[PDB]
Amino acid sequence: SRSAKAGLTFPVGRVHRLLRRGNYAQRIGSGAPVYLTAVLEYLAAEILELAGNAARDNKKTRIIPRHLQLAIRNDDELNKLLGNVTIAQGGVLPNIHQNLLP
Amino acid sequence: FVSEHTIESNILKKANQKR
Amino acid sequence: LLRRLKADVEKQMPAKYEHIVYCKLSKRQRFLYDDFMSRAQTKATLASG
Amino acid sequence: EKKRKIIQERIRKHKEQESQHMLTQEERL
Amino acid sequence: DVPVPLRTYQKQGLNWLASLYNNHTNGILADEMGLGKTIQTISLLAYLACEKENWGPHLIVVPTSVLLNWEMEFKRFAPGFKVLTYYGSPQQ
Amino acid sequence: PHRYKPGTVALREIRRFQKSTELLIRKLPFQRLVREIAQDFKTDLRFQSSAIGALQESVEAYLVSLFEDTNLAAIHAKRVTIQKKEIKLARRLRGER
Amino acid sequence: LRDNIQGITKPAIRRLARRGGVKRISGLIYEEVRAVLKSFLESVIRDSVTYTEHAKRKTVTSLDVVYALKRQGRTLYGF
Ligand SMILES: [Mg+2]
Repeated sequence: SRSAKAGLTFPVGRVHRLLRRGNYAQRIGSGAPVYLTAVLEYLAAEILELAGNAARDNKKTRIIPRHLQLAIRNDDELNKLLGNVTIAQGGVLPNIHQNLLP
Repeated sequence: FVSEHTIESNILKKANQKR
Repeated sequence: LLRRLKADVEKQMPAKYEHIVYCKLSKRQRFLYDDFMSRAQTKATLASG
Repeated sequence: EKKRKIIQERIRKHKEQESQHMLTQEERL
Repeated sequence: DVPVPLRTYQKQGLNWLASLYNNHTNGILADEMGLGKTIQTISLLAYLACEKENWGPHLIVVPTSVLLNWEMEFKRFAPGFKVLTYYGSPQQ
Repeated sequence: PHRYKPGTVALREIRRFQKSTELLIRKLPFQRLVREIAQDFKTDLRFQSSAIGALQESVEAYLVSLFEDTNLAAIHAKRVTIQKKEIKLARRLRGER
Repeated sequence: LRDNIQGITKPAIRRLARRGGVKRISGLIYEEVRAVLKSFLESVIRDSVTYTEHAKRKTVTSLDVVYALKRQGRTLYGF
């Protein structure tokens, strides 16, 4: 493959063309054009582990968007990154106030 | 509906002999 | 093939009759017919390809 | 033989009357 | 037939569909209109309820103008078909 | 007539409505409101297929977040349920304009 | 060929409150949240029509909703 230089496996060719021509830096001079794919592999692996754990539980084997919404709201680093996003095909965090409650 | 040879008053008066 | 026609329940089936009623072509009907026939002749009827 | 003939005959006929699927007694009853 | 304890044409369709389903075979049942071919389909659907514990989510496809000619036939022939309604696909 | 105390049966309503992926918004008229909004000024949209679901879920996010903020401001006051003044508190502090 | 709203439910607005953490109700729960909906949506579409009328151009594929709502203040994921 063209990605196994440092444990990566995502496609490189089109990614090499895009990162080299990212239109944001004049030249990536020594230089980590593959670090975008590195963080991409990192996120893919963490999503793999989380989704496997979620699907394997609930006595099922599939990921319902409810589970992914719960996982997205679960993390704190993702909340600090972009905390102004919501997940569709699910529901809001359940809530009842003790003052609302009888 | 049948577009015949441009005639009227023929529904049954040709048929009173045709039976 | 499971295809059975409609006369399997004979003696419990009404018959069928067809009434033939004509209708003459009025003066304006034939006039418009000839007008569009002339238009088709000019157009070559759009009926040759 | 006659009693055997008749017993087998109508036990078979009543079986055809009953032998369609049946089920476990706890679920059938 | 192998049934479980109407008219004769629809139950003849029932018999053929029973010979087909337990054989897991299909058939071009080219019944002329008025002989209740859809009623034969409903007859097979209901016969499957008592033939075996297999009910499952079935599926039947039809021209949309015939949709009452399925649901009202269910409510008239074996109303035991529980149905969820699918109308207004996004939110209704 | 098994009529029990409201609020606890409302509590079971909350429990049922806050458990699964159920679409609590009986809201194709929400889609018609979106259509009135979109065709209010322009026309010839020619958009995607499931985009209505995404925009409606964004609407749900905004409105429901407003609901929780309003309920927090309401229990902040001496009124548990949703009050318009609590919603004004929840929206003005957000920088509504 | 236009259609308009009728009031936004007793029931569905009630479930909106239910997932908002509300059991009973006041007289100021159903209608006003929809008014906030209308105000926020009218503001975001005001910005959108300003954008599309300043240059007089159309829009692009479904990726617009996530970016426009993020600038608005509440965006979405799901696809
Ligand atoms: Mg039929």
